[PDB]
Amino acid sequence: KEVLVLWGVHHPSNIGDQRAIYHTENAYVSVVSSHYSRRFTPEIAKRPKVRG
Amino acid sequence: KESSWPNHTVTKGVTAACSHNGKSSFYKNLLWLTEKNGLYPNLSKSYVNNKEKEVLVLWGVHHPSNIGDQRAIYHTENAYVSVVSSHYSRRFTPEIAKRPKVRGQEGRINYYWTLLEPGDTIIFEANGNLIAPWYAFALSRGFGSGIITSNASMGEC
Ligand SMILES: *[C@@H]1O[C@H](CO)[C@@H](O)[C@H](O)[C@H]1NC(C)=O
Ligand SMILES: *[C@@H]1O[C@H](CO)[C@@H](O)[C@H](O)[C@H]1NC(C)=O
Ligand SMILES: *[C@@H]1O[C@H](CO)[C@@H](O)[C@H](O)[C@H]1NC(C)=O
Repeated sequence: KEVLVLWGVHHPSNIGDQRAIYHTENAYVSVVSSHYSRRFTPEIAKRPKVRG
Repeated sequence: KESSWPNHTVTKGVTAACSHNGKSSFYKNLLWLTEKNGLYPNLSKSYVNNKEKEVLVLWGVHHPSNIGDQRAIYHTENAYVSVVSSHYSRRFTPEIAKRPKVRGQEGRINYYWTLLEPGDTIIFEANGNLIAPWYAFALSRGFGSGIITSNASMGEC
């Protein structure tokens, strides 16, 4: 049968959090299949709070 | 214009492609910022909507034709522009390439817009290449209106 797959990518607010949680500055996420291909890079910025 | 950018010059962003009355000029709802005293420091600007209406905001990003102009105007090589709000987020990077002239110009400017809901805030951050907003619009909605295409004259009817 067809299978539905879901995932996510995290974008932190400051570089200190990025370094504290992932110990890297230039991270990437790659997801590929037979007819699907994509690459993601996080973006660090200060944003208005939504749910805090 | 005269109180928002203490650092950066606001009086030199004119071009011959937008000339008016034989002199170089620019758009009247947008502002072209440039280096002051040989520096282009980072900027940060926020606006909170308190007009109880939707606000239409417009900005732009500049793409020069060679690295010499980029270095001479912004004193940087890897610039970025970030625009965020409660439900909007985007990042822009300039691209340097040689292009056919259109109105005598080999560079480009890309134009972007968004709608801001009442009580919301919008933040701009930039390393360079930013054409900042100057004027915005608070919109009122209605019924029975549209845009038509015609060459008929106006009458007293
Ligand atoms: C402009 O430069 C001054 C340095 O005297 C600095 O204090 C100020 O914060 C700068 N402007 C902005 C909007 O940060
Ligand atoms: C301007 O932005 C850069 C990029 O993060 C930063 O390293 C620099 O410290 C900023 N300027 C000042 C005066 O802090
Ligand atoms: C207006 O446009 C129509 C078709 O677009 C044309 O037939 C007509 O001649 C035009 N009128 C004038 C006054 O130019």
